[PDB]
Amino acid sequence: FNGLTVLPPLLTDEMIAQYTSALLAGTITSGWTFGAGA
Amino acid sequence: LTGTGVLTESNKKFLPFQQFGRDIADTTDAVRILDITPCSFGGVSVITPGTNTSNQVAVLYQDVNCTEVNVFQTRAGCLIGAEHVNNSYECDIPIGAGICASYSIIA
Amino acid sequence: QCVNLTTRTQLPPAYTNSFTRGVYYPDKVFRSSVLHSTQDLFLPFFSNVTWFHAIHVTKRFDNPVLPFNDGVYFASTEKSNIIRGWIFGTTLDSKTQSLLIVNNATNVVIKVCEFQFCNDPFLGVYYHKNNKSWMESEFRVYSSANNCTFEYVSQPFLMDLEGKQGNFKNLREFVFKNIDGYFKIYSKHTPINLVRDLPQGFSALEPLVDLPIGINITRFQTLLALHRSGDSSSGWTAGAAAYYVGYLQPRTFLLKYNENGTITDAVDCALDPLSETKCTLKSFTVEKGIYQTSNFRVQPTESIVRFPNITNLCPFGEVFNATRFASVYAWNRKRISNCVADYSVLYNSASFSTFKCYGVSPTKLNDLCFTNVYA
Amino acid sequence: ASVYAWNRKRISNCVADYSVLYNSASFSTFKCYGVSPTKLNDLCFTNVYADSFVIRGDEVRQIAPGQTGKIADYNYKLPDDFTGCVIAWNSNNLDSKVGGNYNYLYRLFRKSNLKPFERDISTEIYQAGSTPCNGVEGFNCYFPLQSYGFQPTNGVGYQPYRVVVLSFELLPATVCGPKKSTNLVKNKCVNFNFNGLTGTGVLTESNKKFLPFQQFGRDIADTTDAVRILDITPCSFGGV
Amino acid sequence: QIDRLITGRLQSLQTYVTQQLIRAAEIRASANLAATKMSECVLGQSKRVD
Amino acid sequence: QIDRLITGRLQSLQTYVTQQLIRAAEIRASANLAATKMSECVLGQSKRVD
Amino acid sequence: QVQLVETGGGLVQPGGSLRLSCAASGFTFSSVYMNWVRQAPGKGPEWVSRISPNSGNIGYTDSVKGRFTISRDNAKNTLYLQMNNLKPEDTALYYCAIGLNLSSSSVRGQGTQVTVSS
Amino acid sequence: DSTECSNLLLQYGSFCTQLNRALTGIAVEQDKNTQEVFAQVKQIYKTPP
Ligand SMILES: *[C@@H]1O[C@H](CO)[C@@H](O[C@@H]2O[C@H](CO)[C@@H](O)[C@H](O)[C@H]2NC(C)=O)[C@H](O)[C@H]1NC(C)=O
Ligand SMILES: *[C@@H]1O[C@H](CO)[C@@H](O[C@@H]2O[C@H](CO)[C@@H](O)[C@H](O)[C@H]2NC(C)=O)[C@H](O)[C@H]1NC(C)=O
Ligand SMILES: *[C@@H]1O[C@H](CO)[C@@H](O[C@@H]2O[C@H](CO)[C@@H](O)[C@H](O)[C@H]2NC(C)=O)[C@H](O)[C@H]1NC(C)=O
Ligand SMILES: *[C@@H]1O[C@H](CO)[C@@H](O[C@@H]2O[C@H](CO)[C@@H](O)[C@H](O)[C@H]2NC(C)=O)[C@H](O)[C@H]1NC(C)=O
Ligand SMILES: *[C@@H]1O[C@H](CO)[C@@H](O)[C@H](O)[C@H]1NC(C)=O
Ligand SMILES: *[C@@H]1O[C@H](CO)[C@@H](O)[C@H](O)[C@H]1NC(C)=O
Ligand SMILES: *[C@@H]1O[C@H](CO)[C@@H](O)[C@H](O)[C@H]1NC(C)=O
Ligand SMILES: *[C@@H]1O[C@H](CO)[C@@H](O)[C@H](O)[C@H]1NC(C)=O
Ligand SMILES: *[C@@H]1O[C@H](CO)[C@@H](O)[C@H](O)[C@H]1NC(C)=O
Ligand SMILES: *[C@@H]1O[C@H](CO)[C@@H](O)[C@H](O)[C@H]1NC(C)=O
Ligand SMILES: *[C@@H]1O[C@H](CO)[C@@H](O)[C@H](O)[C@H]1NC(C)=O
Ligand SMILES: *[C@@H]1O[C@H](CO)[C@@H](O)[C@H](O)[C@H]1NC(C)=O
Repeated sequence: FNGLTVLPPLLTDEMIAQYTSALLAGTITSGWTFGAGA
Repeated sequence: LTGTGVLTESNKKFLPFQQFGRDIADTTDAVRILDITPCSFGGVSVITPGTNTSNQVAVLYQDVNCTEVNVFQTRAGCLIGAEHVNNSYECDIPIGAGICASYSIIA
Repeated sequence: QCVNLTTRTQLPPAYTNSFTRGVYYPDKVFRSSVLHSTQDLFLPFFSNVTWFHAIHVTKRFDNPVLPFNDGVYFASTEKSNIIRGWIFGTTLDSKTQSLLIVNNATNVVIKVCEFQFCNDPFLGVYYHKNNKSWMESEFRVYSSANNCTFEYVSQPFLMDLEGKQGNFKNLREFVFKNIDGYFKIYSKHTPINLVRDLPQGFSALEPLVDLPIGINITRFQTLLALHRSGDSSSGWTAGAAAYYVGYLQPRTFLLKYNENGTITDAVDCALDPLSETKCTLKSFTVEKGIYQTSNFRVQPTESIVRFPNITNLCPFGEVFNATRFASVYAWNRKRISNCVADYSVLYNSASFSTFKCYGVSPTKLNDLCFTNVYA
Repeated sequence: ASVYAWNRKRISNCVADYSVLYNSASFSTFKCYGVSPTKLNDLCFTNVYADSFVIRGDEVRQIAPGQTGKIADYNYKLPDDFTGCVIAWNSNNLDSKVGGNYNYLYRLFRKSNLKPFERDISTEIYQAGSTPCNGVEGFNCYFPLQSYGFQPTNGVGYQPYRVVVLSFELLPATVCGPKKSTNLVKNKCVNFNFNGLTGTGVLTESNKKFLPFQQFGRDIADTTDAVRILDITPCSFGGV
Repeated sequence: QIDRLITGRLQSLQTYVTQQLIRAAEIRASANLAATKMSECVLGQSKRVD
Repeated sequence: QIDRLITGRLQSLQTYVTQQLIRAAEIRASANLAATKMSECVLGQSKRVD
Repeated sequence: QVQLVETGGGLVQPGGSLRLSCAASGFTFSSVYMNWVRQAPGKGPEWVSRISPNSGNIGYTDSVKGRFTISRDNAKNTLYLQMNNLKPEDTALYYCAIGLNLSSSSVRGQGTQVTVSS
Repeated sequence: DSTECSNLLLQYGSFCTQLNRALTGIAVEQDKNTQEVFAQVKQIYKTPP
């Protein structure tokens, strides 16, 4: 109220959770190969 | 006591001996009883595709629900001058809360 | 003697858009290759300026008296020198000082005096068919000049006075400001090949003169020349010419100075959000992105006061006009509350040698509220 | 002139020697704001504004920036950032006569405080009441001017004092005091005083074009770079 | 008086901004470490002890 | 008046030096990362992922 | 700079009504009225008479009823004080002040000494 | 919301622009931190049913 405001992060918690889910699924299905390419 | 703001009916309970009412920061919040709210304010940002490309721009009013003031609502405020589409591309110009804009200007 | 002009059909006023016009050098300090931000009275970009004609084809001899709020940008597209000067003042009735800047066929005259200007000031050029010759003949501007303060006359010269055939071939831009008791005139002259509507482009107005007159100007009028070759009020021709009047406002501009030290482009800083972001980034080109430019705020609408109901005037009579007061070591003390204190009368009593107010101003004390007053 | 009609004169295109005024010792007050009294001989200005009037001695204090008082508010108000100097000198022997010298008049009542250097010559009768008296002074409407009525035997506070306020504004130099000019020297770190603009550096012939209306050119940081054309350069300095 | 207040509040705001800059540098170091952990521990098997 | 000017200019210089130090720390972190990359990837083959 | 130039009053013998003129300049007169005031050596000023601009009522102290009158003219913008049965005790300074209800230590002119010479 | 104080501080210098720039830099840095940490993979993989 005194000029102090909080901006929202670009990546919502939903999208961060989606990123973590993608990483975890890739790790389970492929292990380390998905980080070196396909 | 001079000030500027919006006076509203208050649900707070002032005892007979109380005149002013202060919240945190020791700034007056109610006066004998009417609650005081600062007039709607916020930031104003301009989203532009670059004067090299075009002079068309969009205006983002931050932390403002512009039902008060191509209007589109977003968690970061509201964006005017950008067409909201249901597609999803890579983020070109980041606005906030997962909304991005690119170049007419689309959000 | 001046005679009111007739044979002039009345038409509604016209308006035109001024595109990037009314820019002048704010200060006489040389700057080169720099983008400078200056807050001063400028003509907003893409503004609306009143358009006045002088065409025979009605005869449309328009020269209305206009207000003078904070300055004026005066453009003129002409090919026969129809306009010749201006008058500035508050009444134009010899009651107070009035300024006149005329350019007759022989000299440039500047006067600051009390004139009883009539309702149709003007000049008149008579063309002789016997021999091709145009020379100013009629000077019908004022009726009297009693107390004259400032005088100036340039060295003699002789104009063309000839009405040329073709489109407008000269553009004269002026800016007049009444600031700090000075009358500042900025000017520029440009060539033109154009018919109407104020050619686009950009050009800065260099300072022309700064007349130290120190008067109160609120209104002005233009003085122009008619052509003759019927009655004095009916036997006259207008001659093609156009002029445009715009009003200045306090604005912040971003001016680009060339390496020659001349202004070549500008940003209004408030015309568009793009202009505002250019202004805040201090650049004439901005790359793609989101820039936090300004702050949205809602201004107050009304003003309300909620002082107490009490109407009992505070009893300062026994505190000031009382016959006897105690000694300094036994200074008398009195309590004032639950009353309405009118401090204006006390301040305006004029009988007080010293009224030294500490912590609060002597004035502005009539709208404050206190729990107590000790006298 | 009377205070309510304090008379203001313009001074330009001359040389003003303030040393004689400073050392005259005939002035009761020589209070200079923004300029040291013994510092104007090297300086100079665009013009000088001499506002002359007469007041009471006790009222000399009211003639000062940011000072609140009847005269300072409704007769002659100086700006808060006033630059100049106020001179006040007693004229009892030349202005006081037996029987009361009422020739001096001062306006007292006005609706609003005067703006800086704002002279008010309005003769309207002050309206102190809701009912207008249509110019016929009466109840709750009074004439806003009062007479000093100086007497030869009046006290110092009531003795007359003639006051001249010299105001200066710096926006080319016209009136410059008694300082002897010197021949220009180039390509050497020297102290220079161009029309009261003081500095130190090397002056060289310059190729930049000044328009006839320009005097000095300033680069970034508001430090003068060129002066009427001469280029100013900070002479060599560095670290050791 | 307003100048006194302005000096005080500018000092407070500058102190806040400086502390925030230092804290942001610390958080950036932590975020770089977290990115390294994601690259090595998650997207692969790390041979680095502990 | 010189006291006023010195206060202002010294405050400005202190501010500039403060952000200069913070930026220098950031650049030092980047330079340490660059030296680590040079050692572990130019002078050898790195098994660290990404 | 309003100047309350007042005509001088010479010595006049008893038996003839005396007229004393009083003029002013630098301000409008038809809107503001003037008051005649009598000051004497050895004692303070004494308010003598007043006249209104519109109503034109000549009001003066009871102790002076029937021997003093005023006549104002806006065309020439001045006042004339007429006094009959003038006596030596009328030795006085008859000055003018800008007319006000209070008429106390207000603006006033330098006046002229006028005495009836027996 | 005080014009007098606004004039006083703009006469005091240009510290507000510096502070705003610093805070904006911090904010963009936070966004970059999150992006670098989490957005290493450019493809969203789905665990099998
Ligand atoms: C032009 O017209 C105006 C009014 O339209 C005339 O103004 C009159 O001037 C005379 C003295 O010059 C005054 O007595 C009148 O009262 C004015 N009229 C009004 C309505 O105020 C003016 O005289 C005319 N000039 C001419 C015919 O040459
Ligand atoms: C510039 O100002 C003129 C002032 O007349 C504007 O014209 C008027 O605009 C209002 C509404 O904006 C209308 O109600 C009036 O009828 C207009 N006047 C006339 C004579 O038609 C004009 O719109 C403004 N803008 C421009 C670009 O000219
Ligand atoms: C243009 O105006 C100037 C100045 O008002 C006139 O010059 C004056 O002319 C009169 C009459 O010939 C002389 O008595 C003055 O001595 C002149 N003053 C100067 C030259 O400073 C000039 O005559 C006007 N021209 C016309 C055509 O009317
Ligand atoms: C300049 O003159 C104008 C008159 O046109 C003044 O404005 C008037 O001021 C008086 C106060 O003396 C008011 O009673 C009027 O109502 C005003 N009229 C208008 C149309 O504004 C103005 O105050 C003068 N300004 C200066 C600085 O002298
Ligand atoms: C915009 O960018 C392109 C890049 O290829 C360039 O060719 C073009 O000249 C630019 N336009 C302007 C107006 O600068
Ligand atoms: C904005 O206000 C409208 C009604 O005024 C409301 O329906 C809407 O939910 C508000 N927006 C948000 C984000 O809450
Ligand atoms: C497309 O987007 C609009 C909002 O811009 C929305 O109202 C509409 O429902 C969307 N279309 C769908 C969901 O099919
Ligand atoms: C010839 O021209 C002169 C001015 O140059 C003019 O005064 C004269 O009247 C003209 N000839 C005739 C016959 O009018
Ligand atoms: C103004 O004009 C009048 C009448 O012409 C004159 O008496 C007076 O002196 C003039 N004012 C001056 C010269 O200051
Ligand atoms: C002045 O500007 C012109 C462009 O109109 C340019 O050709 C010229 O070089 C400039 N002056 C100098 C000294 O370069
Ligand atoms: C103040 O006076 C008004 C008028 O009589 C009255 O309506 C109002 O109730 C009063 N305020 C109180 C009693 O607080
Ligand atoms: C004292 O009496 C005078 C004359 O009646 C009056 O003007 C003044 O206001 C009184 N004092 C106060 C404090 O009101």
